[PDB]
Amino acid sequence: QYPIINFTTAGATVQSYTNFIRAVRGRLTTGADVRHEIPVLPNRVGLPINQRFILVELSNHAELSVTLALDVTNAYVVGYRAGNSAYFFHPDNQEDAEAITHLFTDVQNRYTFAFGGNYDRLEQLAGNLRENIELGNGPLEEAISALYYYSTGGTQLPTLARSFIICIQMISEAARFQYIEGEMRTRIRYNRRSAPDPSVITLENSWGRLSTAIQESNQGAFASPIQLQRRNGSKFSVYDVSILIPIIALMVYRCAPPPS
Repeated sequence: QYPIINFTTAGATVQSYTNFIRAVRGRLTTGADVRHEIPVLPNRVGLPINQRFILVELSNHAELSVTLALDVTNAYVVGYRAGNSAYFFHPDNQEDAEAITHLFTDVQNRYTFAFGGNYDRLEQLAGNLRENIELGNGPLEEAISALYYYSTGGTQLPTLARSFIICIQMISEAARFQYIEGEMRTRIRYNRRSAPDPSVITLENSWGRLSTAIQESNQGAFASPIQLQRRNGSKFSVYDVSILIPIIALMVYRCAPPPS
């Protein structure tokens, strides 16, 4: 059975959220693969199906619960269960399609969305870009309700798409980036909902590239600089793993580390 991590928005605090994200990271990877002080997610190649997923059960003040399924290789939300229905994003390949047949096997009604779960698609469906979708404990509380009521016709697709966008950033992106975890902690601390600024958005967009640049680096030095953005939207270059150590918490596996 896949590991389950519980979080509730009901009376959520900085500490309870911090505990949650730490637990997610702990279940996503062993931490045995660390490169320049940054842990790496397990290699997809040869990973047994019995170790492929973790479950995040989200509860809210409305006394509703949903369970998200996360792929350990990339922290992607691949689908969710609410009551006796489960929904999965359109799989990218045959391996992923087979993999999701091992999730929520006890549930009565299982569906595959005809759309994928990437931001590009979800933003199109939501009718809003990430830059205009508010994040925080309130948005998450509401997202849990929206996911819960989808199967019974209580949630329009743009609201569902928006709700996924909220969950993905507050769970998966926070797990990937200490910086994004910090941004969410701030929102929770002051109970103030706000859309993510360019520093958050550019990190999310660059996670794959940053992971590769770090893993392919010459002793930490990037061959090609990566452009990120500050909070005010101004651009700066990253040349080295060093400045990313306090920013990135998990990388996607790209290759084996070079000889030590």
